[PDB]
Amino acid sequence: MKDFTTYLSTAPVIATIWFTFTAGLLIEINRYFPDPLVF
Amino acid sequence: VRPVWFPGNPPPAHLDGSLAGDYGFDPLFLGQEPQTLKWYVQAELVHGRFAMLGAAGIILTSIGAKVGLGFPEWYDAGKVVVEKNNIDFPTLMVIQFYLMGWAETKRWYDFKNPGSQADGSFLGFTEEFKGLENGYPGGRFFDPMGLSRGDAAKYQEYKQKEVKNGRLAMIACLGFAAQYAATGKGPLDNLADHLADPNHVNFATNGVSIPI
Amino acid sequence: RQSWLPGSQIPAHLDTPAAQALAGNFGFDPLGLGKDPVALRWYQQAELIHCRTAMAGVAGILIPGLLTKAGALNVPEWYDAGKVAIENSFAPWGSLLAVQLFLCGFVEAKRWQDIRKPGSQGEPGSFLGFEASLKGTSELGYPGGPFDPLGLSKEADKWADWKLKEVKNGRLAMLAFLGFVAQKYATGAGPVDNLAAHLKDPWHVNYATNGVSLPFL
Amino acid sequence: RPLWLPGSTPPAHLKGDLPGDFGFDPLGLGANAESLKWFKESELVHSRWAMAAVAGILVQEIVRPDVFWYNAGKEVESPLGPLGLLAVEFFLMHWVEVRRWQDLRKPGSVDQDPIFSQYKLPPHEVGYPGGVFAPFIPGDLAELKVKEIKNGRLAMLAFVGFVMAAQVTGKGPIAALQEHLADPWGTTIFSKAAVVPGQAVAPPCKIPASVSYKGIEIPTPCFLQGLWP
Amino acid sequence: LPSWMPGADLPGYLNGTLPGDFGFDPLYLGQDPVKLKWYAQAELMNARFAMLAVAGILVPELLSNIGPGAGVAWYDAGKFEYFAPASSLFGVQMLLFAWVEIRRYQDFVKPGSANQDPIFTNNKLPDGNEPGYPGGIFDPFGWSKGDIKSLKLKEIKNGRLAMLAFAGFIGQAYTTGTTPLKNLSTHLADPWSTTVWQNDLAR
Amino acid sequence: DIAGLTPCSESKAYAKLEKKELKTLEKRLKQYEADSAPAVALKATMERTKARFANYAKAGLLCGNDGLPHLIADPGLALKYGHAGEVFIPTFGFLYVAGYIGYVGRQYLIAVKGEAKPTDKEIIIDVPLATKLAWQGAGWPLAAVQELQRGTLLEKEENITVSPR
Ligand code: CLA
Ligand code: CLA
Ligand SMILES: CC1=C[C@H](O)CC(C)(C)[C@H]1/C=C/C(C)=C/C=C/C(C)=C/C=C/C=C(C)/C=C/C=C(C)/C=C/C1=C(C)C[C@H](O)CC1(C)C
Ligand SMILES: CC1=C[C@H](O)CC(C)(C)[C@H]1/C=C/C(C)=C/C=C/C(C)=C/C=C/C=C(C)/C=C/C=C(C)/C=C/C1=C(C)C[C@H](O)CC1(C)C
Repeated sequence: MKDFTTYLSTAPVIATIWFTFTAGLLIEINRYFPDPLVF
Repeated sequence: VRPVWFPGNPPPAHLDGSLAGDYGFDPLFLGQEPQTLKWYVQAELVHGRFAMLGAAGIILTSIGAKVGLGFPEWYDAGKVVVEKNNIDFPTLMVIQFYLMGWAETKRWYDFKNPGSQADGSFLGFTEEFKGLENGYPGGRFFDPMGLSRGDAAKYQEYKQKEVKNGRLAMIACLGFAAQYAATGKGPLDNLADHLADPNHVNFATNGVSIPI
Repeated sequence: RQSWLPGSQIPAHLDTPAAQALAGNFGFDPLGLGKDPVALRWYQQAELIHCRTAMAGVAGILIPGLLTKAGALNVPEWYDAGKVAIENSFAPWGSLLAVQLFLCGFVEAKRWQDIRKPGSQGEPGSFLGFEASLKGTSELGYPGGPFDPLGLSKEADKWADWKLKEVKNGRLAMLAFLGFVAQKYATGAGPVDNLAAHLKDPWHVNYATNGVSLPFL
Repeated sequence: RPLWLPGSTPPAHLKGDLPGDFGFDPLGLGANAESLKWFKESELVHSRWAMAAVAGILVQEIVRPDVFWYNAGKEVESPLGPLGLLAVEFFLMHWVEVRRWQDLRKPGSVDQDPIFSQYKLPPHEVGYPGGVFAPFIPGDLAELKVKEIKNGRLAMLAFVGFVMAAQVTGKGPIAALQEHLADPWGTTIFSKAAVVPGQAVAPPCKIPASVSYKGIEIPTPCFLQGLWP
Repeated sequence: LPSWMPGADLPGYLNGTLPGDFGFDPLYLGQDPVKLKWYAQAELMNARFAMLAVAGILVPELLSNIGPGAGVAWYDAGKFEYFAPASSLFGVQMLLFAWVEIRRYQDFVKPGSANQDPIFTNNKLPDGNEPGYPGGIFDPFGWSKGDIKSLKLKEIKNGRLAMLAFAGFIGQAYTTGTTPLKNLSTHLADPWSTTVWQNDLAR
Repeated sequence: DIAGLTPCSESKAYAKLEKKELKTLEKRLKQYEADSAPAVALKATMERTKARFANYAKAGLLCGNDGLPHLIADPGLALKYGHAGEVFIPTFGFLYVAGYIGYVGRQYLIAVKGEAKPTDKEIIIDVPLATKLAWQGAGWPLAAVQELQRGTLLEKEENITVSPR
């Protein structure tokens, strides 16, 4: 389990999780606030 | 020696038997680290205690709903309380966040620093917010009748009873949720239907649980 | 000692004699801004100045706003007082702002050079007769002389108490002014009116019901 | 040393020291000593209020019939106002209760009269004051305490029996005993209700609804009314 | 030691040197002795002005119901003529009390330094200074002969009672809308239907 | 207004473009049922189109001859005519979050160079230390100007240089 957490701490897995979080956050913001251009 | 969840297999090395409810049940090895196992012990106790309190609420309100007292069913209870009283929903939710976040955060930072909430910084209280063990906070407030400091072997027996009743109430609440999602009825109405026709009214006749 | 969270670890830069002897130390730097001691000196000064001008501002909000609900002092709302006063006034607001920029910039630069060097504004010759009474009082941000006329800072057995009362009332007045701005944008009424509404119906008139502060619910 | 079950063993924290000690503690609620002092005091106070309550209900039904003790608070009348009576009871009971509680939490610290400094109450034990509270004693305290706790436990059971019999039958204790003597086979709790896995039947509540007093409209529910047999 | 609550543990800094020392401080406000000196002097001053206030509210109303320029209630004293507007009287009050108040404060700062008459420099208060307890011309009838341990205690008891009484008069007046001796006359006419709970619920 | 541009709520090609997009959506709508999911999705599309055109007309945008919103990138002209929300507030918001990312990366690099395996902490990310620096990175402009004023933001000339210089 320690080795599995080290594997999850490796670089492409963290890039995948972090870009999934960032893309989902932007997707959620563009859903609930549709089409923002200003402010 | 001790009874394992799966007879024949030895228990894992990180589950020894010192814990209450220690049956060696960790096939995914989620608690190999001792700090993660400590945190999961306390999460198990909190989920279990909320499930026991919730399941007792479900059962008592459903008894009072089948016997003609006018109690709602639990999937309509929150709506009818908010609408029949003078209660706005988001203010009661925010007050819940305040009180539960205060108490919960005291629990969090007593997990982090183990004797630190008994400093006197909360109003004047000392050693009444000191914990006894991991997830066992018995002082004068949380153990007022005082069963954890007399007859220690009987207190170990109560720890075993608490963990077993908590696991039973967690699967019972998962019960009530699944039973409602399948049948669309009150759970003690479902119990009345099973007592009416045991051989014919069940999950193999709901038409949802086995779709064949 | 006392802390903003019991059980949290106090940052190591707020646990030194120079930090523990300051005022209002409760170990609250989670963003780690005061790890640099020069930065902590500058931020001590910025906190003292924001405290004092926030107390003066919030007193100018509350005391006319409390007394305007009683008989005397027909005073407009604090978000209308600039317009009502400049209608009452004699000068345009641009000229009044220019005068206050010069008059504040002089005093501000005095304080600025005192922050840079503590024994600075007492040059013999640099002022007519100000120069003797414009040094510090061995603690920066706490001047003496014409500032503090009544001599309340002379007794040492009261001094940490006066410091800590000042830093608590200042932080609380800063919260009050951020509240004044927030309530003004959310509700549209004055803060005494907001207090009267929360006293008239607490369980229905609050920030969970204004339709602005949390719009997901 | 008689026991609640003859032949069993008492729990290890029960020896026979306190009066009324018959080794009955299945949940183990007295293994702490500091808890057991509080629960001894609470047992004595519950027992004394329940004995006075059963005496009040019995003498009330004997002396003044057609007044139902569950509704004496409703159908009583006085020029004494309800809030005035409640205020007198509030201040005087807050006084007496705080004196007794101070004697509990600090043992023997409120013995002396505050107004008349001559009169001091003698040293005693907690729960058993003595002095002017006990002017006349028949016999010895080593048996009278046992008699007091036995009569008090029996009267606590009697008071909860009065409450349940009043909510299920609607009559007083003497009238309900006359009912059970007029039909012993036909008027029991077994004879009024039963739960079978087919269907369940509970007795109708004989206490109607929210009681209309002088504008307060007191809600009057029955105790655990969905769980009766 | 007569406690406010017998049997309780009293704060250790309270020792009977103050008049009316009954060990009552649950909020521990008197830990610092400097704050305790200030609070003792402030207790004396609030108590003595409250005793004068309760006398000045009782006696005109106690004489208005029996057999005298005005029988006006105590909280309507501002709407009466008094040969002058109230602002000028405010100014006179603030000048004379600026003098007297700062003179008392200089005694409290330096004890034994505000005793002699500034204009007629032969007149003088004696050397029994005791800040808060002046003496001399302030005791013209020759009292204080008693120890004063007793008289000081009677002074602080009547003062605490009149402080509670004035907090009374403000509260009772703001609730009932009326005058306190008429409130006492209603509580004597029917105490059982006229309580605080009766009027509060009659709202 | 600015640069000969009419406001969009005054512009006519803006209204023509709104009407044209509604016309295309209703020509696609008119070949289905009422309670059908394509009709529901197209009515949600038309609702979002009307809401978008109303919000852009409400925000005070400037339209051209084509009916399209034009942005003004000049701090003084934007702050004078009420257009700071389109370039000026977005550029300070971007600089806050971009310096956030850069300062958290720089603090992670400095934290992992002080060990016996900096490349190992670069390949396998120290997640508690990275989350600690990611939460502490909110005071990055204050911390950056303090590290500037101490002379610790910058390395001296112990850098790698070529033969030429
Ligand atoms: C009114 C509350 C009350 C309290 C505080 C006590 C307290 C005590 N009892 Mg007593 N007891 C009572 C009522 C009470 N009793 C009644 C009514 C009876 C007759 C049935 C008895 C019969 C009895 C016997 C035979 C003995 C005791 C003993 C004791 C002592 C030690 C046991 C213990 O530690 O548990 C502490 C008890 C409590 C904390 C009260 C329980 C509270 C739970 C949560 C409620 C559960 C009650 C349940 C709803 C049933 C209600 C009645 C039912 C018929 C409807 C302790 C001082 C022993 C003793 O005297 O040794 C020194 C002993 O031998 N009791
Ligand atoms: C990137 C380069 C750049 C360019 C080409 C412009 C261009 C312009 N600026 Mg802008 N400006 C800029 C960046 C720039 N700006 C920056 C970074 C700031 C913040 C410091 C400003 C703050 C600003 C203000 C407050 C104002 C302008 C104005 C203008 C317009 C007229 C002034 C001029 O011709 O000076 C050429 C530009 C430069 C040499 C670049 C430096 C800009 C300096 C710092 C400010 C210049 C303001 C100027 C003195 C005001 C003239 C008043 C005008 C009525 C005559 C012109 C379109 C004015 C306007 O609104 O006109 C309608 C105006 O009032 N600018
Ligand atoms: C151990 C292990 C190990 C290995 O390694 C792996 C694995 C296997 C994965 C694991 C397992 C796991 C599991 C089984 C889990 C489960 C859980 C649960 C079910 C919970 C619940 C839990 C549950 C819970 C809390 C619950 C609670 C509840 C509540 C509160 C309720 C409430 C309510 C009420 C009263 C009534 C109203 O009207 C409504 C409501 C509001 C609704
Ligand atoms: C500490 C720390 C640390 C860590 O590390 C991190 C963190 C957390 C981030 C931090 C925190 C922070 C914070 C919270 C801050 C806040 C502040 C404030 C609130 C200020 C205000 C502040 C405020 C202020 C000054 C104010 C002032 C005011 C004034 C003058 C006023 C004026 C006025 C008046 C009279 C009236 C008229 O009619 C108008 C006007 C003109 C309007």
